Amino acid sequence: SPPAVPQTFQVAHLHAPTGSGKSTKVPAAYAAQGYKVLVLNPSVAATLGFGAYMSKAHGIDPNIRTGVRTITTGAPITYSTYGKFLADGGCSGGAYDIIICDECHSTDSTTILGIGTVLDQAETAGARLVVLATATPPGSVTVPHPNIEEVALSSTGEIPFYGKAIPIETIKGGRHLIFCHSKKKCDELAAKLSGLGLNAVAYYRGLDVSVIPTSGDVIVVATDALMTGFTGDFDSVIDCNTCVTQTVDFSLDPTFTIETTTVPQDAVSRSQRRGRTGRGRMGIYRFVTPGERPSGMFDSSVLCECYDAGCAWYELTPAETSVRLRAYLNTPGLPVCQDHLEFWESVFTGLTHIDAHFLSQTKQAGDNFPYLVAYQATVCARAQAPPPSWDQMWKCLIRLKPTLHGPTPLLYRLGAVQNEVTTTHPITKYIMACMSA
Amino acid sequence: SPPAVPQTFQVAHLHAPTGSGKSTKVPAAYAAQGYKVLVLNPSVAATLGFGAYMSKAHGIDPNIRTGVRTITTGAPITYSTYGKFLADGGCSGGAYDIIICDECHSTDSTTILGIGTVLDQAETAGARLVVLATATPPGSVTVPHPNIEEVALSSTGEIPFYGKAIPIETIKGGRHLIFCHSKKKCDELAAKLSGLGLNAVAYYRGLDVSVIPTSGDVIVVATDALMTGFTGDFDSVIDCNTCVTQTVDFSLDPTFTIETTTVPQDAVSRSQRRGRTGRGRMGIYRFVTPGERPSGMFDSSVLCECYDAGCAWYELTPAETSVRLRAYLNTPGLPVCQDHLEFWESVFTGLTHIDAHFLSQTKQAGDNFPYLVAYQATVCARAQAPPPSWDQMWKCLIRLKPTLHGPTPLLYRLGAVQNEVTTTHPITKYIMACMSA
Amino acid sequence: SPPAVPQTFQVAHLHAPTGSGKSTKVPAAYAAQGYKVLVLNPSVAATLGFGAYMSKAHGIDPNIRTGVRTITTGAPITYSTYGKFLADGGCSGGAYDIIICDECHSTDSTTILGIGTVLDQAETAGARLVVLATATPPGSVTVPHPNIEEVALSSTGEIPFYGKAIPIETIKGGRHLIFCHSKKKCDELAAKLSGLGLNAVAYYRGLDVSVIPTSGDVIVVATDALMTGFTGDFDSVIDCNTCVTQTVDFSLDPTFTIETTTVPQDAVSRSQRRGRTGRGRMGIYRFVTPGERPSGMFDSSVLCECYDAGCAWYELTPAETSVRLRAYLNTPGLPVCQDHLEFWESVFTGLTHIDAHFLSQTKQAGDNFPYLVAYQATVCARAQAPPPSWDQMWKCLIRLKPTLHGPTPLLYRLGAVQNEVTTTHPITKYIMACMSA
DNA sequence: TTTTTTTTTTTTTTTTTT
Ligand SMILES: Nc1ncnc2c1ncn2[C@@H]1O[C@H](COP(=O)(O)OP(=O)(O)O)[C@@H](O)[C@H]1O
Ligand SMILES: Nc1ncnc2c1ncn2[C@@H]1O[C@H](COP(=O)(O)OP(=O)(O)O)[C@@H](O)[C@H]1O
Ligand SMILES: Nc1ncnc2c1ncn2[C@@H]1O[C@H](COP(=O)(O)OP(=O)(O)O)[C@@H](O)[C@H]1O
Ligand code: BEF
Ligand code: BEF
Ligand code: BEF
Ligand SMILES: [Mn+2]
Ligand SMILES: [Mn+2]
Ligand SMILES: [Mn+2]
Repeated sequence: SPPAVPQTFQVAHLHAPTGSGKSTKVPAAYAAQGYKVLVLNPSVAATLGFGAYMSKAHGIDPNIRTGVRTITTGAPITYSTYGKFLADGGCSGGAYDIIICDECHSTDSTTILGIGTVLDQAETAGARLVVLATATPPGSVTVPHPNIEEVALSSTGEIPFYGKAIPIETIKGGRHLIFCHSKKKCDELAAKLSGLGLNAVAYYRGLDVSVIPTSGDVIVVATDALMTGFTGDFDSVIDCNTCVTQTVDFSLDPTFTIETTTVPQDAVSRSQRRGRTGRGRMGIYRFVTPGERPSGMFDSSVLCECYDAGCAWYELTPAETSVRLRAYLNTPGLPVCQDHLEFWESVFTGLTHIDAHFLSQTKQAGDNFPYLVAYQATVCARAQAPPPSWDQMWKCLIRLKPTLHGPTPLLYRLGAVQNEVTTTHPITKYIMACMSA
Repeated sequence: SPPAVPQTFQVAHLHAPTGSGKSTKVPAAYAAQGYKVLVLNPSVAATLGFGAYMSKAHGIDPNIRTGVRTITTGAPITYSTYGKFLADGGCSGGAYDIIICDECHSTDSTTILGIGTVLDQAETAGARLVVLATATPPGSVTVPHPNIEEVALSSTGEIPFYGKAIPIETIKGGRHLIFCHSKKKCDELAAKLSGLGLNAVAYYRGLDVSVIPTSGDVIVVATDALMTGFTGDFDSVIDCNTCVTQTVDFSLDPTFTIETTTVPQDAVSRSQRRGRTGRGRMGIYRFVTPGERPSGMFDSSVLCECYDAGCAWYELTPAETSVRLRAYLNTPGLPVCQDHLEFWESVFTGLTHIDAHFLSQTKQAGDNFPYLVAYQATVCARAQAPPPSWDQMWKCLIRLKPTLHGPTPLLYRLGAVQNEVTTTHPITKYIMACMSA
Repeated sequence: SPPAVPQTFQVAHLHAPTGSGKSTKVPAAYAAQGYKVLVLNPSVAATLGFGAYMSKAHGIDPNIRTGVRTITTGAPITYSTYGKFLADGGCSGGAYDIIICDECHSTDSTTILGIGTVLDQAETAGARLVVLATATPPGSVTVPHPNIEEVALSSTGEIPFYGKAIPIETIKGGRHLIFCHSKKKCDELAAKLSGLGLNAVAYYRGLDVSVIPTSGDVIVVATDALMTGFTGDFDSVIDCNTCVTQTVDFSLDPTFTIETTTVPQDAVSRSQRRGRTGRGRMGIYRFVTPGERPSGMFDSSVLCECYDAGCAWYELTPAETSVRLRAYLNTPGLPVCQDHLEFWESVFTGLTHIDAHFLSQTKQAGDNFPYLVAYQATVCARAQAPPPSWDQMWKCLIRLKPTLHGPTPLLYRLGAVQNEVTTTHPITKYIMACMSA
């Protein structure tokens, strides 16, 4: 199955079910042929997990690169998150022979930006083979997994769960993973369970991977933070079947609107979440709702998110970000999306001289679109105007409340707007013009 | 006055004037007898308020449950909003001995749904006593309050107010609460006052309770968001005496019409609004219009609103919602309403496969009947037809404007209809048939 | 031309052709002299339009007040509709030095009520100068406009239009405004044109001003909603030369009759409609019928309409409305009308205790004389009698159809009467007596 | 059959990863 290493640059695909070994066996086999391999994964939990596992199961301590930890052993295999890969400047000269873009079904800005970067610097960097691996390629439907029994949940059960219920004897003893669409529910559920006599713990972006015991009975309640790549040796998985996504609406009021919505999971999500169990042994998968929506395409808001990440986290200029997204969108076999690069690039190119103090605050707060949020805060402060509203999202301005007054120079809509609004700010006019043509 | 805890399940009533302590002293006294008590209140502002107050006045940090915050201390008393109670799945097995349905005069869908839920799961959950508390029972007239002087407003005053006027020296210094029937007026009035040298602030569903200072001179302009349960230590209250309500009209054109109207407040509203002052000390109540209309009965539109909330917010099937409303309507001592359960249940049972993206948008927009609005949007999009009109209510479809064409498949009337209309859509025919018999 | 600001109160007139700048340059020049200016305009479209224009053409973001939007910048100029002015309580103490009553040729109840209010509170409010501005004073004939070529329409053309025809090449490309006497024709025409390949859109009271693009080729089909104050940068205007007006007939059968009729436009209307083009550049004006009827006087039905508006929208008692209309009728240079204040005041003074639910419904339905309509509905319901007929105007009673029976207690005639009629109701007898002397 | 303008205008509790 693994693509043979060609004598000249080449991008190939690798498709195999969840748990088959695309992230472990494959890269090992390549190393065995005397090749230097880099494996990029979107999950921090999974990346760190390869360190320990590859150690005691393949006798090879690989190099590990993540925001949390770094281990340089000098082995021929390196596991890194896409995020850490971008923050390190991308490809190194003659650093690797093969680069494996793992979980290339991920449609988060960092993975898109990362894979684009690879597809744009790989050959020049001296790599002979780039591999796009995933168990759920762009246009694919959920297929039965040999190790996973799929059992729907009913209304019987002492624990309420998205309309259905979870029977305690179903998670009393053993290792189990419960997917919840938001951190808030993860917290409540984990609590509900702990207050029952169960060893429950919650996990999501922001918490420490150590919270998950390597062994022993445990019930982990998490978000899509544990959706891909991760192996937690779970006997079962309970999926709410819902997910949080973002959409962009060009409502010209005055510019665009980025709305976060909770919707039914798509095929990719269902297969990946299900895939957290049945890894090297039989497992059970319990769900709330059957079926799902098709995949293969992602919203233009994701592109917006890439420019924002490029500007806020990876010191990439809009132009530079374009070159990378272009490589991605022009490569066959990946998720497709409306070509709005020019538009988004021209938008962000206008957002200059942002307040560093504000940017820093929205990044550390975990805000979505930290750059756009902070930029709007910047514009407001400079106009001594209040933010769109006074909710958490704009706390970085509460400190100026006594001086701020008048209408808000709305640049775009990132949430609810309560204060009066003015649409005459230069940037607003510039964005509208970027939309008119 | 407080009902004694029986040895077997029993639902009792508790009626006492506003500010007497039904939501604080009573639940404390029960806890003192070694009982676990749950207090459900419709107000988020009031619920959070019990946290701090019960702390420094009854030396007992209770558990707090609301959409905004959660505090699990482990105390024998828990304060929760009806909304948060429903979103948590309802009653917990052997979680409480007594459940107090506070402010059971509230006729909003969430309170009705909540109380029904309690009256349907309480005994089975192991509760021995359910208490229905309020200062304004179903068929009751406004009675004089010992701490409140009622002074009508006149035409003298620099601030215009619903036909009358408010004298500045009447609110210059001290703490005051001004009731306005809509957020729009709350905003204008608060502005008018701030631009006078007064510390004014507006408050309604959507803003943050923190906007109201714990102490110091302040003038709060709010909607019925601060009508019940809340204690803000106000020296006075100024009431516009008007309120926003909803009505359903079975106009068979083609189906029904839900109309929002501004009308004179009823007795319940007058006593509750008045009751925001005179809490533990003398207070003043100024009004625009005297007298009021009788209470005890609510419009069938409220039931419609419950099914819609059940479907949009609490993951309840129409059938499940019916079981809860039935418990409510069959319990003596509560507000009565036409028994249209069967009808409304059959209506919503037909509205399936709604677009999640649309539902999500109408919920976050605060639209009334978010499910019906979104469902109509769904039907339109699927027929590539435009919405009833192009006002804010249908913005979620503006994005398809270029493709939408032809007449609107009107399912029912939720507002003004400007575009041409077709009444042949399956759902429309189904609704008409639900009405014919 | 602009009246100099006197040291003591004074009401002056300002007459200048359409598009000369009475609503923009003039108020700016006053602000330049360190004066605070309020500009009242009857059009919502025009008012919002001043916001953007004054911004990028006079570098001054003015305060904007309308039902749809509010922008408080703190500038020395404020633009407001008469409607919004009345709903805010009228004049503010020492809020402005100059009040400019724009488009004082408008004979709609709101403008009349508004200007009367100003002429009655201005001095007391501390204003030094009240200005009555218009391009078409009371007794004035249509005069040639230097920027407008007037070209009659013929029978040649593919688009039928009030007896004549419109040649497609006359509106194919460019910006054009077409006046139609009713919303129904606006809809059909706009459709007819869109179904030809033209970017056509309809506009009238009720739709959103956003429907009109700021630029690009467009054909707007509208009612007198775009008759005054508005600047849409149109290359031409096509006028049907007809308008909808109302008349009152004291037919003593039993009381009066208010009839809506379609008639030939008067001079004011022709000059104002023509004035939508040729604003800052040459334009074309095409018409169906030449000439027109003289202006300067309006029907007693307008006064009736003021009391009704005062009662239904501006919380004004008949007595209060009289004080304002009196100020209007006693001020030289404005449109004159029969002095029937006493009569109309005594009529409305009798209409008390109207059903709020009905009033609310006729207001939201856009009915003319919403108060009188709703009052008649109220009387009927209280007598368990059916309405005058069963047409749209009385839909608010269809819901009682099964209980209503007998003759209709006709209070007056607002339309066709089909059901049997009784003239013995107290209110009817009271109205007749108000007419007898 | 064919057929009517213009400006004022709506609350409450559930709720978002990567
Ligand atoms: N961190 C780990 N802990 C325990 N087992 C692991 C771990 N990583 C991999 N494995 C084992 O190796 C198999 C292949 O894992 P992996 O390469 O991650 O699969 P995938 O094809 O999904 O990328 C799994 O089925 C599992 O049994
Ligand atoms: N949050 C609070 N802040 C200050 N005082 C409070 C608060 N809550 C309750 N109180 C005091 O306790 C009394 C009883 O309050 P409460 O139980 O809420 O009354 P009710 O009978 O209306 O339910 C009030 O009159 C007031 O003096
Ligand atoms: N909203 C607008 N958009 C474009 N031009 C405008 C606008 N408002 C005013 N103008 C320009 O300024 C001139 C004066 O407009 P205005 O003050 O409204 O005239 P009027 O004398 O009719 O009240 C117009 O001829 C036009 O060129
Ligand atoms: F396909 Be494996 F779950 F990364
Ligand atoms: F009766 Be209290 F005001 F809740
Ligand atoms: F006289 Be302008 F057209 F208001
Ligand atoms: Mn993998
Ligand atoms: Mn209470
Ligand atoms: Mn003008």
